[PDB]
Amino acid sequence: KGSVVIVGRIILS
Amino acid sequence: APITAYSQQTRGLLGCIITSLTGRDKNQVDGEVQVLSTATQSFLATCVNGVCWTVYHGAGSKTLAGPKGPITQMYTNVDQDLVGWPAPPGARSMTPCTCGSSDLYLVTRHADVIPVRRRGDSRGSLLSPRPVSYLKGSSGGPLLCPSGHVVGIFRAAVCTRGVAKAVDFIPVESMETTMRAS
Ligand SMILES: C=C[C@@H]1C[C@]1(NC(=O)[C@@H]1C[C@@H](Oc2cc(-c3csc(NC(=O)C(C)C)n3)nc3c(Br)c(OC)ccc23)CN1C(=O)[C@@H](NC(=O)OC1CCCC1)C(C)(C)C)C(=O)O
Ligand code: NA
Repeated sequence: KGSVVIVGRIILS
Repeated sequence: APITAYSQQTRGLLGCIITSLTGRDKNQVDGEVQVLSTATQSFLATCVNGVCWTVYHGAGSKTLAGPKGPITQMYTNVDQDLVGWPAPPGARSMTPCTCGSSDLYLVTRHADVIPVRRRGDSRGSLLSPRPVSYLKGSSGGPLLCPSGHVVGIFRAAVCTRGVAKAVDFIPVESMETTMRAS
């Protein structure tokens, strides 16, 4: 029942 | 290399455990790639045309914690190891590469950019080999052409004795097929 969680992000350039 | 990246963490151990249970994430979303976690594993999602795509061996059938509660997968293809959720609002949606370049760039969870040589539809050679441990946790990460468009997402590492010399990826073409079939 557990959700996947966003723990961070990556910014591109 | 042309393309560069950096990361920002948004949550820690406790907040992740809680958010996993409640399925509600109120954090503002940003970036082209989301760093994801479950109870056992970490992986990446690349957002392409309003959908954030990742691997089944990472997400299984799970929802993604969202601002309005859990988000149900929009696309689920166990045999291609591909799933996609509707992309949360602030997520920066990338554009599919259609010209197909020879030189590719793999973005890892560490926000390193690794040069790759395309070897076929879904395979790419590392120009210099890296430890497997270095790539672990980066499934779902984008392979980009120099222009910054997405050609595929990282699925599996080709390796021997803990050293990876190439990567297997899901081509954006596969994402087309799944969407159409649904
Ligand atoms: C080292 C990092 C690499 C990127 C990484 N990936 C991974 O860890 C992936 C996940 C798993 O590989 C696959 C799983 C599933 C899969 C589908 S469903 C499922 N699981 C379930 O249904 C469970 C509920 C049981 N697994 N489908 C695949 C498919 Br389709 C492929 O098609 C060409 C290729 C590999 C697949 C093993 N692996 C590998 O990278 C492994 N490599 C490997 O399998 O070699 C690849 C095969 C194609 C080219 C060479 C290894 C490094 C652990 C030895 C990661 O970080 O997770
Ligand atoms: Na970087």
